[PDB]
Amino acid sequence: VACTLAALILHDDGIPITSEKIATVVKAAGIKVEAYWPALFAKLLEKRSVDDLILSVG
Amino acid sequence: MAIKRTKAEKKVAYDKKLCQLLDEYTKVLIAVADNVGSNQLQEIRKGLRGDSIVLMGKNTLIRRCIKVHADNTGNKEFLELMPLLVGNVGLIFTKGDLKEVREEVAKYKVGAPARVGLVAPVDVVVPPGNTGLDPSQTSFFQVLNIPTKINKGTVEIITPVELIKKGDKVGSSESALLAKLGIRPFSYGLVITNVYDSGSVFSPEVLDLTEDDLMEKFASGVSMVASVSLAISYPTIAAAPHMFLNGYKNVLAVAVETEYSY
Amino acid sequence: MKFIAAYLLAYLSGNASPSAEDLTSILESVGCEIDNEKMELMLSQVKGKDITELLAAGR
Amino acid sequence: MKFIAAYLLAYLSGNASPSAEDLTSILESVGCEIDNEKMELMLSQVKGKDITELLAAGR
Amino acid sequence: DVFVRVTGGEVGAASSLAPKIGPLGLSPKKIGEDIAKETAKDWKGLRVTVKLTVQNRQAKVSVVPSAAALVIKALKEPERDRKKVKNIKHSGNISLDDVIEIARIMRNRSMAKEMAGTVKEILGTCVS
RNA sequence: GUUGGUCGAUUAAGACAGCAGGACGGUGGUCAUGGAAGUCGAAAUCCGCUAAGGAGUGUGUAACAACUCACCUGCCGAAU
Repeated sequence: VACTLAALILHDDGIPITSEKIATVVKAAGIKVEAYWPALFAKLLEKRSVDDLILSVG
Repeated sequence: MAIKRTKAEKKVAYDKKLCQLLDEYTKVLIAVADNVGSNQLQEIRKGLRGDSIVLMGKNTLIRRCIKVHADNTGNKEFLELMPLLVGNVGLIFTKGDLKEVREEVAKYKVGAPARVGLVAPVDVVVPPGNTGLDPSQTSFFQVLNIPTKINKGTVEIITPVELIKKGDKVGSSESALLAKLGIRPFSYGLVITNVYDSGSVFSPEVLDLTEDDLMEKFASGVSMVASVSLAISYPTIAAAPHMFLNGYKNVLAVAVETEYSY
Repeated sequence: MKFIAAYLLAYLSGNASPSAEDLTSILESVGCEIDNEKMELMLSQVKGKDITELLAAGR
Repeated sequence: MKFIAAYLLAYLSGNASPSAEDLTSILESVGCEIDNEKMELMLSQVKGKDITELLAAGR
Repeated sequence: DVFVRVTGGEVGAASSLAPKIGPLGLSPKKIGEDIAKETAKDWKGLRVTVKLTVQNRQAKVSVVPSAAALVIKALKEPERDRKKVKNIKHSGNISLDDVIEIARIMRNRSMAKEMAGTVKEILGTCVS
């Protein structure tokens, strides 16, 4: 997903995953922005330890 | 030439010759023709010549500032990292891209034994088998770390071993004995030290063609997406099958750990 | 890394990664400077590779 | 998550997950309010997808 | 390497393979069989300069108009031009038609580069 | 020897010494003929790529060769 990878780069840089930051990255890729999805994902992914999740999965 | 003498071997006039070709072409590439002998050099140059042609230059060559100034680019003393010029070296201009030119020289290299007082560009190694030499100074082999013994009245190499390491100078004795054996350990041609193409300075890491390493990073990046996609509950295009399996894990977990029938 | 992620985004979105249009744009949007020398190497892998094989592989 | 639990549970009974009847209802019993935008996506997912293959596969 | 010379179609020649060594450095009449079939091209005429290449227990020359073979043969003149560029001794002036085809075959056997190089040609290692 | 001069050259567009590298191809379209890309020998002289590499100073394979130096680079930093 374009949205998931857009979040992933922000985490690596140490810049917070919020609606403003994620949305602009999606535009840069050249895939159209659809209104609910960058905001919804940013809200949802917040307060989740992505680091532990990466290292699990069985 | 017919003007054999010291008298003019022109300066400012031949400076202009170098200038015009630089202005014409996108790529100025600097590769070391020092390593190559002249007869050998022509063979490498012949393939490159079809694209756009090469000209070799003296100390007028290092005066790259004036050449750059005439056009607009930035491949001179200042803006390029260092002019890398060596003895009997020219600047090779070619239509072929930075990746392509690397391939062009590398594919067509001509073998030659290594040369005295030059540092060996690669490891030089000796094969097992008869040397082809009659009994003589068997001592000379042993000094170089070419193992030898007399069997059947002849000098023969008992086992392969590495004669000399990279960055170490080639002996006078070493060059002679390698040539007799038929070992030509480096294959010679225009080693590319740096490339300038299209406003960019490209170091040899760009030119190479390893990768395999970069494939691993690709797989790692995708794996981070997949792991995130499991937890989140977000039925976008990739994440829609993955999230379902998270719910399946909860059902599966009780059944496997217990022995409970549902 | 910064560099791996930039073309990774392009592939997932379904866009190609050329130099100026997308590859430079993505990393700059994050606020990190893309290195001109390195970026061409990254771009090169996408060309002439069947990228779906890499997508399938997890590491 | 909140969202995953509701639509998955409906599938076990063989029920569809529409808005009011089942999909919101499971969260409401807990005392949790479902987000309207997120709820819409869960509803959409079950429609037009062959659900049985996803269930069958182990992870 | 000691060369050795040949006149077309000869084999085993005593005058050529005895006092100049038996080529291969041993085994006379090894060169003699291979050379005869190879160098039978134009008429046997004046002696052909062939320059020797040596292989693993074989001597053979491949003559396939290598520059050296052509030299005396092309003019077809038994004397010489000697002190040239002023007063040629013979009147054997080879034509342009023979010259271009003779030159071209050399220009694949001598490590030659350019096609366009045959224009540039001649002056010093020819007419002089 | 040392001194100041004179007339020409070459020189910061990096010359000149000394290392280290290169010193090839058009080419043995040709004459000594047994033979000689320059080379036991002889009248001869320009290109390709050029910044370079003599249609040749020698070392030499009775051939090729690389080697030498004369020609120029890398090193060199001021005169020669």
